[PDB]
Amino acid sequence: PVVNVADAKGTNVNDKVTASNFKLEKTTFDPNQSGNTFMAANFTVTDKVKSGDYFTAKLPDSLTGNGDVDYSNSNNTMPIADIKSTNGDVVAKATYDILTKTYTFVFTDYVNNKENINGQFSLPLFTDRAKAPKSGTYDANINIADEMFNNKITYNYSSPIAGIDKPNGANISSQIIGVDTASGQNTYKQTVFVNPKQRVLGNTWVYIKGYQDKIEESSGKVSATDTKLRIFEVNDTSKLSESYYADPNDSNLKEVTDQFKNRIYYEHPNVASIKFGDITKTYVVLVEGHYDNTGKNLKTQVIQENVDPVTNRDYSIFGWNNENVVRYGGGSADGDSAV
Amino acid sequence: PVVNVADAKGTNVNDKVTASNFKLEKTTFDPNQSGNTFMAANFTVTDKVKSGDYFTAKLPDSLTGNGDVDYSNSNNTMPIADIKSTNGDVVAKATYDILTKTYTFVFTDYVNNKENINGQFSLPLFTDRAKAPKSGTYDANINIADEMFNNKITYNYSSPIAGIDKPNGANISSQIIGVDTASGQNTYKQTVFVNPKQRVLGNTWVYIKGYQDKIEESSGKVSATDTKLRIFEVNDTSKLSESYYADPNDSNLKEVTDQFKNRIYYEHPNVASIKFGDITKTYVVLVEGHYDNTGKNLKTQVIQENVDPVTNRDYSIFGWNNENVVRYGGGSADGDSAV
Ligand SMILES: [Mg+2]
Ligand SMILES: [Mg+2]
Ligand SMILES: [Mg+2]
Ligand SMILES: [Mg+2]
Repeated sequence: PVVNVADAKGTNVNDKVTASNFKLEKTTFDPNQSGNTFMAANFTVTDKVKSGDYFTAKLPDSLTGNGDVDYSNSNNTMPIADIKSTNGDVVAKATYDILTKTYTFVFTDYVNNKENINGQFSLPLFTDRAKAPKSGTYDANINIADEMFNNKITYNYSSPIAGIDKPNGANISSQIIGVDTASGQNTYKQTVFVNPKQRVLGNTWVYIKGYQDKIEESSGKVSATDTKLRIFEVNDTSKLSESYYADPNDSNLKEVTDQFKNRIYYEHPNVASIKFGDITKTYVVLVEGHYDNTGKNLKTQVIQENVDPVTNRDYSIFGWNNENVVRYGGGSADGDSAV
Repeated sequence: PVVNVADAKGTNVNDKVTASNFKLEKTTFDPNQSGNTFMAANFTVTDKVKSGDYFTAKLPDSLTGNGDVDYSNSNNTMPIADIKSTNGDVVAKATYDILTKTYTFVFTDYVNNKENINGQFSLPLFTDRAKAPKSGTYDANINIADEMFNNKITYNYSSPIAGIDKPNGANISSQIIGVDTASGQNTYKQTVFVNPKQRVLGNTWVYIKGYQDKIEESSGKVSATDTKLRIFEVNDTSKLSESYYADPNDSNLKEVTDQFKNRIYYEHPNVASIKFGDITKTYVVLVEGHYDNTGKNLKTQVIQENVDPVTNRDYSIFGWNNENVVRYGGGSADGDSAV
């Protein structure tokens, strides 16, 4: 069904581009607390190039260019600030391919009959919650125009394992690891860890709220129509990530969603209630919800409540907050050509 | 020397654009603690327009589109995310004029033979530290395509008047109210309030550091060549702004910079030392410095130290931190046309 694709286009000119003066803002941070970094580099075009010629930058397993901003509803492509000339003309158009973690800078006409083309650029960088699942240090070697710039980044993820300091106190945690702020659909992906302490909890209930204290302060929309939940039993809690990334097809997870057919209730506005009952294992709840158009930050709160299995007393409750900005500067407009 | 200018261009088409569904993220915040807001609106083109036609948005006295990001070294013009089509083509180019607090959206060719052009856009909004000097509520009425959208914003500026809780304890405050992250010059504007408590301080010294604890953690560059200081005596401290905006030509300020010819020392790396001596009035120090290219956040720390005028004892010292991000995604490149 056709032939080669290797982005042939106006041909790759990484062989005519030299990156230098590579800098990283910081090499240690906590992605669970808005922690992220930045990169900057200089680049000079060593030979004559044309409009349509392009050079690239590739990210290693440990990094992503989009972070918690989901672009799956945008062809899995992330728009990037272009490199501009003093006049303001675009010297090159920038785009980030989520799948190949590759940045593509395509030169415009400005490059036609020009020499000594020299400049610089900086880009935001984040953790790859899926490939850097645990806290620790990773190689973060970056490739710019077929040149390597070695780095080492340390991720100190705030631990997902948290709760009341009591032998069998309530304990739950969460993190919104995906927010679509560009497509217009306004979706978000959130991972919830119920009982990551692996304690024995009686008559436990979990609440996933689309707000924290004031419903009007959050854009979150949690309802039977706006929210989709999938529940999994964790076999080995220590194999559970600290970045909250959780693949529904993970072998360490046993999906028990069906068993919860009638254990999920939408009793109160913007609140999904889950009846877990007596449990001893850790559970993962994969949330796929939406937020409104008020532009308010997406604020969520997960609560876990329970009593002692044996005495049905010794009540305990624990809560965890989440908050992601939904802001997406710019605008969108579309019209139809006249008949 | 010529004629009219009123941005004639491809003519103003505000008369063919209707804004609606106006929303403000929040109406109350603290600009001294990263407090700012956002606006969003829908817009439809009511008549046929061409490439080059443009509509505008005007901000009231209480707001600015740039905030603490200085654009004076960029023709006092602020680049703004364009309005894109599904295809990704630019429906309109956006630009913000700092001077006239006006946003100009210029339609491209995409608009030529099109109808039902409909869309939306959102923009960051900040306080006008100069026109909303004091904490309180102001009218924040915004004009979009010759249509008004009334608002009321309340600014709770963290008070500049702070220091040791002692009849004559050290007391100082500051705020970086201007950072140039686009031109390449890397300048910053910081206002310092020395003794805003109007206490009587003996043998007082003030230190303006371009870092906080670790010199390597900040991009700040404070030195005889990188820093320029102007010192003013405050006549009525209550007339002093809470947003830290301080015009050197303000009537409430008496410049005593010359008198400090030999009272300013650069003894320690990244630290400017000022010998005030015995003082009772409040002083304003206008700082014009630079930061390096490490991309590190601009972190500063101002310290005030003193003893009791009468006993030359009862030592006191107070410090104040500042921190602004220097990050400016994107890139710059320039070449020369070949001979
Ligand atoms: Mg190369
Ligand atoms: Mg257990
Ligand atoms: Mg109009
Ligand atoms: Mg006094």
